[PDB]
Amino acid sequence: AGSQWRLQQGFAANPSGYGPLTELPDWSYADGRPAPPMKGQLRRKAQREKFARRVVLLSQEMDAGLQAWQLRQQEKLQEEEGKQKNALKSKGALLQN
Amino acid sequence: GSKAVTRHRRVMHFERQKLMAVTEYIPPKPTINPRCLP
Amino acid sequence: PFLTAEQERGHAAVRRAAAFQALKAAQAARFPAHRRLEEQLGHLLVTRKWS
Amino acid sequence: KFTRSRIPDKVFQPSPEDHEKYGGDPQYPHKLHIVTRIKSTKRRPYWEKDIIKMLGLEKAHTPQVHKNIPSVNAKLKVVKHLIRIKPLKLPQGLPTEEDMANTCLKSNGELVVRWLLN
Amino acid sequence: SKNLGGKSPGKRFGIKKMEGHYVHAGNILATQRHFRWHPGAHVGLGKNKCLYALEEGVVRYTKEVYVPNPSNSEAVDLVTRLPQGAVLYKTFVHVVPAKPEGTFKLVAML
RNA sequence: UCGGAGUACAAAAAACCCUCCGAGUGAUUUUAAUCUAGACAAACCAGUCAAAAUAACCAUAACAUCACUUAUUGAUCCAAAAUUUUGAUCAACGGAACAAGUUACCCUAGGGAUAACAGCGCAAUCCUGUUCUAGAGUUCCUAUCGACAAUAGGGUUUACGACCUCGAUGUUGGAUCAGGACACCCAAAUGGUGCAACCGCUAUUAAAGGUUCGUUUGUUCAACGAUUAAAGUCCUACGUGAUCUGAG
RNA sequence: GCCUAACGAGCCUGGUGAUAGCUGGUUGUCCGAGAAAGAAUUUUAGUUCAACCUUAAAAAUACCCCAAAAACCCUAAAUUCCAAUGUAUUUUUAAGAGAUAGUCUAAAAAGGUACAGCUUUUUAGAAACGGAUACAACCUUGACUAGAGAGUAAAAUCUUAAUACUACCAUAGUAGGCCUAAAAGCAGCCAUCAAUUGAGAAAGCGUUAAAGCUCAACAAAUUCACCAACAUAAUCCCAAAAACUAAU
RNA sequence: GAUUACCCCUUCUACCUUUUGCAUAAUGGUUUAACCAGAAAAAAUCUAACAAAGAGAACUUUAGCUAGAUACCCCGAAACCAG
Ligand SMILES: Nc1nc2c(ncn2[C@@H]2O[C@H](COP(=O)(O)O)[C@@H](O)[C@H]2O)c(=O)[nH]1
Ligand SMILES: [Mg+2]
Ligand SMILES: [Mg+2]
Ligand SMILES: [Mg+2]
Ligand SMILES: [Mg+2]
Ligand SMILES: [Mg+2]
Ligand SMILES: [Mg+2]
Ligand SMILES: [Mg+2]
Ligand SMILES: [Mg+2]
Ligand SMILES: [Mg+2]
Ligand SMILES: [Mg+2]
Ligand SMILES: [Mg+2]
Ligand SMILES: [Mg+2]
Ligand SMILES: [Mg+2]
Ligand SMILES: [Mg+2]
Ligand SMILES: [Mg+2]
Ligand SMILES: [Mg+2]
Ligand SMILES: [Mg+2]
Ligand SMILES: [Mg+2]
Ligand SMILES: [Mg+2]
Ligand SMILES: [Mg+2]
Ligand SMILES: [Mg+2]
Ligand SMILES: [Mg+2]
Ligand SMILES: [Mg+2]
Ligand SMILES: [Mg+2]
Ligand SMILES: [Mg+2]
Ligand SMILES: [Mg+2]
Ligand SMILES: [Mg+2]
Ligand SMILES: [Mg+2]
Ligand SMILES: [Mg+2]
Ligand SMILES: [Mg+2]
Ligand SMILES: [Mg+2]
Ligand SMILES: [Mg+2]
Ligand SMILES: [Mg+2]
Ligand SMILES: [Mg+2]
Ligand SMILES: [Mg+2]
Ligand SMILES: [Mg+2]
Ligand SMILES: [Mg+2]
Ligand SMILES: [Mg+2]
Ligand SMILES: [Mg+2]
Ligand SMILES: [Mg+2]
Ligand SMILES: [Mg+2]
Ligand SMILES: [Mg+2]
Ligand SMILES: [Mg+2]
Ligand SMILES: [Mg+2]
Ligand SMILES: [Mg+2]
Ligand SMILES: [Mg+2]
Ligand SMILES: [Mg+2]
Ligand SMILES: [Mg+2]
Ligand SMILES: [Mg+2]
Ligand SMILES: [Mg+2]
Ligand SMILES: [Mg+2]
Ligand SMILES: [Mg+2]
Ligand SMILES: [Mg+2]
Ligand SMILES: [Mg+2]
Ligand SMILES: [Mg+2]
Ligand SMILES: [Mg+2]
Ligand SMILES: [Mg+2]
Ligand SMILES: [Mg+2]
Ligand SMILES: [Mg+2]
Ligand SMILES: [Mg+2]
Ligand SMILES: [Mg+2]
Ligand SMILES: [Mg+2]
Ligand SMILES: [Mg+2]
Ligand SMILES: [Mg+2]
Ligand SMILES: [Mg+2]
Ligand SMILES: [Mg+2]
Ligand SMILES: [Mg+2]
Ligand SMILES: [Mg+2]
Ligand SMILES: [Mg+2]
Repeated sequence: AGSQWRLQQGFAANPSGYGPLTELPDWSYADGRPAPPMKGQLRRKAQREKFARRVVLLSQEMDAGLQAWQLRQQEKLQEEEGKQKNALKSKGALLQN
Repeated sequence: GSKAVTRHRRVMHFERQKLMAVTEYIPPKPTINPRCLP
Repeated sequence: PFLTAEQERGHAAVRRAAAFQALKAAQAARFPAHRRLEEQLGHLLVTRKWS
Repeated sequence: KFTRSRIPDKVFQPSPEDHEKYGGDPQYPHKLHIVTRIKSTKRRPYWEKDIIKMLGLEKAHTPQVHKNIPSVNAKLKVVKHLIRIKPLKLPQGLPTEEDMANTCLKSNGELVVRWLLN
Repeated sequence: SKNLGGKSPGKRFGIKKMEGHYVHAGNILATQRHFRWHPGAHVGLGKNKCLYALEEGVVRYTKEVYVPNPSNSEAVDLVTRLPQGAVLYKTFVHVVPAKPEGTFKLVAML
């Protein structure tokens, strides 16, 4: 047990998650050549990457969304003035006065 | 099955009991009793 | 929320349509598989011998 | 009849102390959710089962990330008793393409870009 | 026994198309036992009091002022007894027509 | 069988040997055509609306009306009619062309999907206590009682439910042997009395031991004779038929 | 009744492999998906249609769904309908059967006794190898294989058992006026004044009417003082135990 | 499950059938051997031939035709009729 403490300290609630306990390559050849990587770590890599990619994507989509909206506001405000520049000069009531 | 209103007080579903027990009134407790103050 | 209700309108409609095009496409591809000589002929390898 | 349920908007008007309490900034809302499915969909109505399925929350105690836009917040609001929602944090910022392999997600809800240098 | 024959199936009186839907000419918009919804623009009334679309288009519901036909004794009496400021309102169904009435094409150049 | 209202509070649908009203048609003349886009409704069968276009008529003239208008209805086949139709309390109302009793003389297949015995649930009925005192008790609420009501228990009775058993859980009363509860009939110890004494009437505590013999009834009850310190109330598959009885 | 040990109609052979919507039975291994009932019916022990579902096949949108929108007296939880958005589903085509005798829990109702482990509908849920001692239906839990690893979930003794209220003192108009055999503070009706520092034309007991006891009044003093308590069953009680060494 | 160790410890309410639900005190079986129960090609799908035609006659065809392969149990009444 003791997941609560482990969480306050910023580690994984389960010692099995993501610590140097799990991540590191638990064996190597006596000569010092590295061992073929571990299936678990491979999968964890792939899905951590998948996650990251997704974070990027959503962030970018939300940004591009907000920018698109701001642009549409600007276009509206530009059309309100595009009415006035393109307008005819009011004559009739003003000429007598 | 019993009607909504009954004579006999009608045992609650356990989860409702837990609700009742968590939401009981707690009276405020002064730091020092006003009697034992000057 | 980060965005307002109107700020998110269609904010990704491009991705959503794309996804559905992929879903469709994956199903459209379903057809009986190709049949090759290596199979029907390769069966004869059953009786291969030393002589 | 047991039915679906309205949730009055007053519930979602935050008190000024809550900002201090849960660690949110009064000024700027966070961008992303890390949602986790903490409870089980069994013994719950089919519609919550569906909402959980379409949030990608199928597997328990696995994190998933979602936009903080209202479209999403609606569904989350339906199932909020089945889940844990914590704001995504980026101390090192968003990952570039060189940093994709080294990314990891720490339990305080923060995404670290460079994991295990040398 | 004393009570008898209360048993008859529902009539499925209801409102078939709803605000904002598309419709084709001849679709039944609603069916009712008494007038609940009155037919508005481009909506025909059947002899069973059901409302159907006379035009292809989009359904819209609306509250509007009710001025009965003077050949109707009952309604004119009800209207006649009102305090001088009051106006009967009712609920109407319209179809805002979609396609243009027709087009002009070039048949032959002589 | 058909319809209206409630059940079924706001789209639809929605049950009961559920609560309530109805229909099995009149009256009338405006005698209410042909053909066809699109729909409603719907297991099927049946039901519903309906534009445009024709033809009838003012010479650009198509919703029969009223009675809550909703319901006033019936498939195939088959019969009668001859040109175009009509025909069923086929009301068991999706309709067998035409058929009733009775069986303890019964049979088979099944069913604990479903009764009679017993259990279980429940506690209307039944039984206990306390709570409340208007009243009875000459006076005096609570010596002894106690209406109108209140709170809680018990699980004997009659039901109610149909959960175990119908490839069998054999049923009333006796006999024999009794196990248990205490809500005590006797024996013991006490409180109160409208307890002087003898009797009594109440209440508390106590369940080791006791709780008769006969006339009539198949009887349990009940009545009666004689007695007893007393002749308890109950539970145990209304204890006990691989121990007996068989009157019922 | 009897007709060769079974006669409500013998036996034998053949019809005969009679026919059973009824019971029983139905034989290798491993894998993929996977079902609780709307409609008719001499039908409710069964069928045949729907809705689901399975195997292939074609497609395109499918759920989720913010405003806007859906009735006339009053009326809730909420439905209907739909963009966006989150997802990968849905619809048609072609083949198919099984199933259509249902339980409890929560919710809205009806019936019943505001009874049932009761019955009838509507919305939701469940049918663990973990927990609630035992347990179908409550609670935890997206059911793979091997480990002598790890983290978590639901979850294990429920509180209260509470009701002390004591000293002191009492004399005056006057049996106040009435009705009554008597009504002297005290069957009843009306006034309710007045001496003394102080004591009601009297709040309880008491008398035939009194007399007589107490209350409120002075003085004497002064801890605190509103309400609150409720018997029981039948073979043998039913884990053992325990008020502190630090527990989100 | 284990274990140095047979037990001792710990954890598990036989199996079929029938059912809303069976450890059930609901059904069946002492046990062993041998016997003892899914059968059909209209439409469909799959594979192949040849194809505006195909089939070794007779038929069918607005991609069809021809062929092959894929499918539907066992025991039991009381009766009824003839000799
Ligand atoms: N009324 C009527 N009887 C019919 C019909 N079809 C057959 N029938 C039968 O034909 C028979 C005529 O003989 P009936 O008994 O009338 O003299 C009856 O058994 C009757 O039931 C029909 O359509 N209508
Ligand atoms: Mg793994
Ligand atoms: Mg209920
Ligand atoms: Mg009705
Ligand atoms: Mg009905
Ligand atoms: Mg429809
Ligand atoms: Mg016309
Ligand atoms: Mg019938
Ligand atoms: Mg019928
Ligand atoms: Mg019908
Ligand atoms: Mg017939
Ligand atoms: Mg006889
Ligand atoms: Mg006889
Ligand atoms: Mg028999
Ligand atoms: Mg039964
Ligand atoms: Mg049944
Ligand atoms: Mg019997
Ligand atoms: Mg009886
Ligand atoms: Mg018995
Ligand atoms: Mg019984
Ligand atoms: Mg029994
Ligand atoms: Mg009781
Ligand atoms: Mg008296
Ligand atoms: Mg009993
Ligand atoms: Mg009862
Ligand atoms: Mg039942
Ligand atoms: Mg039986
Ligand atoms: Mg037996
Ligand atoms: Mg005894
Ligand atoms: Mg006693
Ligand atoms: Mg005695
Ligand atoms: Mg005794
Ligand atoms: Mg009995
Ligand atoms: Mg007996
Ligand atoms: Mg006997
Ligand atoms: Mg015997
Ligand atoms: Mg015996
Ligand atoms: Mg014989
Ligand atoms: Mg047979
Ligand atoms: Mg049948
Ligand atoms: Mg059987
Ligand atoms: Mg199931
Ligand atoms: Mg019939
Ligand atoms: Mg079917
Ligand atoms: Mg809306
Ligand atoms: Mg939509
Ligand atoms: Mg059936
Ligand atoms: Mg039930
Ligand atoms: Mg249900
Ligand atoms: Mg257990
Ligand atoms: Mg699971
Ligand atoms: Mg699951
Ligand atoms: Mg005094
Ligand atoms: Mg007692
Ligand atoms: Mg013990
Ligand atoms: Mg049963
Ligand atoms: Mg079944
Ligand atoms: Mg069991
Ligand atoms: Mg049993
Ligand atoms: Mg046994
Ligand atoms: Mg049983
Ligand atoms: Mg038996
Ligand atoms: Mg058995
Ligand atoms: Mg049986
Ligand atoms: Mg069997
Ligand atoms: Mg046997
Ligand atoms: Mg064929
Ligand atoms: Mg088959
Ligand atoms: Mg015959
Ligand atoms: Mg016959």
